[PDB]
Amino acid sequence: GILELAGTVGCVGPRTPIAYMKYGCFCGLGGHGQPRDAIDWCCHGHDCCYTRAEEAGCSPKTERYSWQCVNQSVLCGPAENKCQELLCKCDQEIANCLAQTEYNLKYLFYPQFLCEPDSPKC
Ligand SMILES: NC(=O)c1cc2ccc(OC(F)(F)F)cc2n1-c1cccc(CCC(=O)O)c1
Ligand SMILES: [Ca+2]
Repeated sequence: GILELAGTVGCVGPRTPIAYMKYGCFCGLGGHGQPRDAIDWCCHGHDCCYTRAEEAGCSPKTERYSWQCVNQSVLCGPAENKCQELLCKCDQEIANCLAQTEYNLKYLFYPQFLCEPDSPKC
């Protein structure tokens, strides 16, 4: 869920998970357009992962799961079902992705009107 998303992102990376609440075209609720930068690509990937999770019959925004932060790395589990596994994998992946990026302050609170209606495929 959102709680774990914030936690996992905070665990791995160097910045507040708040830094991704409204960034570029994809970091934040929904998203469309051409990704602005590396961070935005990570969020596009993550949106795709959550879509796949929803298609698999999971609730990515709400479902709780267990995980651990060890040496600024996410370890997933124990998992009670496939949805918990899938969601942790999505969040672990975005956390890892974002940790390897440089932050571009200019894309924080980027205007949605600059984001094109069409997006790269998942
Ligand atoms: N892939 C993303 O957009 C995304 C990346 C990210 C990173 C940290 C984060 O931490 C926070 F919650 F503290 F900001 C939140 C993050 N989001 C996010 C924000 C709102 C909704 C959704 C659901 C997915 C969606 O509808 O697009 C994801
Ligand atoms: Ca998004």
